[PDB]
Amino acid sequence: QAAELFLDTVSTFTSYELMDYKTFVTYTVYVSMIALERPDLREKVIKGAEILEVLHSLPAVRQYLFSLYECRYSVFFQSLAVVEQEMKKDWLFAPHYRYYVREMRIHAYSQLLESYRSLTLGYMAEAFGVGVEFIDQELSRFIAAGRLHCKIDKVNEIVETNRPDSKNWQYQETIKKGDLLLNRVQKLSRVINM
Amino acid sequence: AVQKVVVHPLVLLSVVDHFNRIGKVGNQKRVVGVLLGSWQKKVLDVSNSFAVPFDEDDKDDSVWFLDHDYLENMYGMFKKVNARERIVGWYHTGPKLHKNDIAINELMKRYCPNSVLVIIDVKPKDLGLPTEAYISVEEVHDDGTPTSKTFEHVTSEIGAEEAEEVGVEHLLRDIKDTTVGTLSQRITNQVHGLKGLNSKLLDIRSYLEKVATGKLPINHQIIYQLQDVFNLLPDVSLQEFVKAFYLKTNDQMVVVYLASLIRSVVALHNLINNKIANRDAEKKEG
Amino acid sequence: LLKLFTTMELMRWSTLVEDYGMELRKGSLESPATDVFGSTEEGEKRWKDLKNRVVEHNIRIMAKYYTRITMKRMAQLLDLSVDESEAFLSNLVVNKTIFAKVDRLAGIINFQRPKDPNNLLNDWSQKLNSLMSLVNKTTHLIAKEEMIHNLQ
Amino acid sequence: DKKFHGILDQGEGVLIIFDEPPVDKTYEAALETIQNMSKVVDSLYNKAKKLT
Amino acid sequence: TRPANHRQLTFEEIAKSAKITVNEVELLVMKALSVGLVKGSIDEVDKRVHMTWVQPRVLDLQQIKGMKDRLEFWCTDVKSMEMLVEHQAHDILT
Amino acid sequence: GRIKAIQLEYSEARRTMTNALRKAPQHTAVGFKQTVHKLLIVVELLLGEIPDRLQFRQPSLKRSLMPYFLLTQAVRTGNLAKFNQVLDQFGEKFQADGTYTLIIRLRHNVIKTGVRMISLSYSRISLADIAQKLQLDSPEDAEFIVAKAIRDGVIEASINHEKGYVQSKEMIDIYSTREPQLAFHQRISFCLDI
Amino acid sequence: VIDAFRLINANMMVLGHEPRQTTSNLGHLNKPSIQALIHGLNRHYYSITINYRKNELEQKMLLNLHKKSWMEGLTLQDYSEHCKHNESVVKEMLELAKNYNKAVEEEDKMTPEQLAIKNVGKQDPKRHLEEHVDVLMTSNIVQCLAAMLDTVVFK
Repeated sequence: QAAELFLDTVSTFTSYELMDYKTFVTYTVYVSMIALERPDLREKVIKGAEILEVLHSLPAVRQYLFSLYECRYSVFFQSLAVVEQEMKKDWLFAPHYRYYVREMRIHAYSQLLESYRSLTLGYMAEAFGVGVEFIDQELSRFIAAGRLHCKIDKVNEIVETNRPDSKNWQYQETIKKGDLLLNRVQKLSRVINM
Repeated sequence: AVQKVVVHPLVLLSVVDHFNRIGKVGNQKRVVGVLLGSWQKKVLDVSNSFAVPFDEDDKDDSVWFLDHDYLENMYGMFKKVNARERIVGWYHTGPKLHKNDIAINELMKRYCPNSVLVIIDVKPKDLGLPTEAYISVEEVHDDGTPTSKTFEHVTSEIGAEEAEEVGVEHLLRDIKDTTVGTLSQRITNQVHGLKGLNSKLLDIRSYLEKVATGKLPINHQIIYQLQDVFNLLPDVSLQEFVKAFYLKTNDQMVVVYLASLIRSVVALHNLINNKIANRDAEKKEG
Repeated sequence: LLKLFTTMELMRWSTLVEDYGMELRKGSLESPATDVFGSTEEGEKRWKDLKNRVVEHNIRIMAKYYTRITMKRMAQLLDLSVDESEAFLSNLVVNKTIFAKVDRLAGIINFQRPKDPNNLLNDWSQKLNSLMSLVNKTTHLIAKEEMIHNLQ
Repeated sequence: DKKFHGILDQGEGVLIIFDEPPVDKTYEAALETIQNMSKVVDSLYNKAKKLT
Repeated sequence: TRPANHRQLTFEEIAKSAKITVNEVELLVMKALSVGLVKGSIDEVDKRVHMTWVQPRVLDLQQIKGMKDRLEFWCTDVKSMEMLVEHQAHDILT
Repeated sequence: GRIKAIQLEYSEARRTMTNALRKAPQHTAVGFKQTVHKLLIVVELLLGEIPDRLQFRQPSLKRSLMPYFLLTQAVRTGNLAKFNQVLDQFGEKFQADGTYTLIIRLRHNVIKTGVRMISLSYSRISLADIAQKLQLDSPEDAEFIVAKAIRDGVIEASINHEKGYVQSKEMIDIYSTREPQLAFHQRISFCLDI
Repeated sequence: VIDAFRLINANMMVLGHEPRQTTSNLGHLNKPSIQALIHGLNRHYYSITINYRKNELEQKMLLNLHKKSWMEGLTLQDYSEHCKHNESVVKEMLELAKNYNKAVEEEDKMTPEQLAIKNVGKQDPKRHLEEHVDVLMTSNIVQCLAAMLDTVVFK
């Protein structure tokens, strides 16, 4: 919601009372990538005239946004670490500072794995930040979590992608969403009539 | 020819009245008359019928009488009362399509060049519709006989006019599939359809009794259709068809799920709406 | 001309030319033949165009009667090199005339639209309707025969 | 960029192409309806919990 | 001859029974389909020919008895599925 | 609920308690809410389903469930050492609440969950590597539990005894199967019940 | 609506003696219509009770014939179009449900009769939502059931 609302008010920022414009763009760029998909960025924050001009005064944030699009993943993490430490200190973001770093990492992994089919994690260990065991350790946790569609073969050190149809997730959540509502309706029934 | 023939309730009733009016003999005899009606966009409608005298001895079924003058004289009467209705065919109880009713059609072919005969039982105790409508179709072949001329069936259903429906439903006041929803469908098409399928299948089995005791020396054509029937049986449910079924049977369950959940919520709110009502009434009272 | 109607005419351009070389030089009157095909440039173009139509007929007809055809054998029927066969197939597919998806890594090209879940089931629905109607027609033919002559 | 629907196999340089059928709808409508009624039941709590 | 279940006539299995080479059976199947006498599809990857409808022919007096069997095994199956609905749907009836 | 809990009748143990939970008084009886909650989370953990995180944050459950929240940290993570290291820390309170008997039997679950995720995220993992990630302490016994885990249905794919790698089968396209209809029948039957 | 009639003699009214010499409480069962009473009802003509004769042969050959079908039971109703109908109906509940929320807060206010009259110009989601749900459940229950019934009747 924030990305959609903020991006609409990027060109109209009369509320200088909180979060002066220089910080408003950073917030709009910090939440824009975690919110929208790649085709949306092309005409919302990259080609956007208002936002590109402000970044000229900010060297750190500008390299963070364009790193993801330019596929310079090595500089992405170094930029994602500084945003990591800055978000903790910054108010209104510390509560979900851990969520942002973890979610951005998944968004980066899926971006790289989408193109290829059988890339080797030895190749990921260099083009996505140093470490072969880190990518192995980091990837394993995310696959078990249910995101980052890919499946790892250790002996040959190769990760093969898969293409789960957009129904298993859709069905898996329509039951999980239904359960939450269903529990709520059950609790209402017991509230009435003792 | 004609895709379908719709039979109004009045004509259906005027045939039952005809049989009882003359059926004092009791044992058995057909009753034959002349049908009236009109058609549009190649779909016939039959509304009125009058009784034409007709007798025929049982033995040597090549003798029978139908009063042409009575047909012509009376039609002058019916034409005056209603000009729209014109002769369209003939009807006869004739539960078994007696043989001689292929030269009779030639007698009535004069008044209606393309006439249809509708067999409507007067004593029905069964499950199927009591109105079979046949039309005459010609083709000569070297198998059956040198003179070949046979009837071809046209689907028939019981129609309803605005005026007739008022009386028909008033006359019944006996049983109606009230609350026409999942209850009537599970009984008006599912169970009844299975009953009909079994009877038609049983009819095929009865004819196939000729395998042992020959009645007719293998009709040939009947076998041809039966072979095509078997090939058309749905392919065994073991291949990708099974996945397709589940991906669609379950897809229909989601909508049922959503509908039920919405039903519960509305039901729960309804109870709350009512329950707060009497609590408020009771609290003020005492 | 009858070779474009009946038998579905899997044509061999080699046989078509050898059986009909008269339409380029002479015949009974061959008057259109000299103008239509006998020229130098205008007629010659219509020679290539006829081969395209003859190749188009072979490709379309094989589509109706084929589920998957190996690329190599496709060239033999069409009478063009494998590379040329791909070029013509791509031209037809790109213009939305013939449905075909080619897996050139294995030289197999299949003419079957990936069956949809509803289409697979919808066809099953139509099979029942014909089966039910035939059963109704079968019984109604029995009464005309079994219940007519028997009584006699 | 969501222009193609395939992947690149670096093993033999082959561009596999996929169909990727649509989202099929009739699930987002169900999903949004579930959540829209999720707050409708929420509106029912305050009608009963704090009223009856 | 083949039961409707299998109907997977292979290329070799057709050439042998008609005295044709393997590289020629293709023109035979199309010829049969072109006239309209059999229906099916040709798969020249596993060398298989599917058949779905062979034109009906005459059955003297024994294949017709077998046809009776397939109706008895089918009428009894439809019979069972009738009472199943009628018994478990007694409330929803009349 | 507790009677069935101690006798391995877990399936009905969870359903019996949750029904007691919703029928239990809300405003008062706070004392026994903690006890009912404590056993349910332990019964769920043995079953395998992850307990909801909502009731580890309630004002009246924050302190009480801490000895049991840390337990669910080790059980959810496939590693076995964490569970052992969590037992020695809070074993006493398990004694004090008369529930330690049910916890010492969780060692099997800590492996079942880990083997499930490990087989879910990897496709061909060396047999030795399995022990290191699950802290099995040796590769010789890894085969049996991995072999045993296959019988019960914990994981699907087979193993190569000679080569020494555990392979996993690509289980995709779950929608076509009949299980989604079964899940919908359960919700449908009760929803039509209310 | 028939109400068969008959004429009364003018001599009787001149004589003044009431006709029909009622000898049973059978004719005074139907209240004469005020419209008919305005005219010469019980003044120039008297009504006669009208009833009907019905027999099972007539009824069974009319009631069990009017609205019937032969084989429509085992027809799967254009499986491709069936789910499309579901999508349109369900999508209507997405907006219909949202208006339900806005129709619960403003309710339960004073003068419910005022609330009752306030639903005379705008669609009420309470009834509209139920109507769609009713059709949705029956259409799929019938449509789904025919799927398994057919799968056993035919091979």
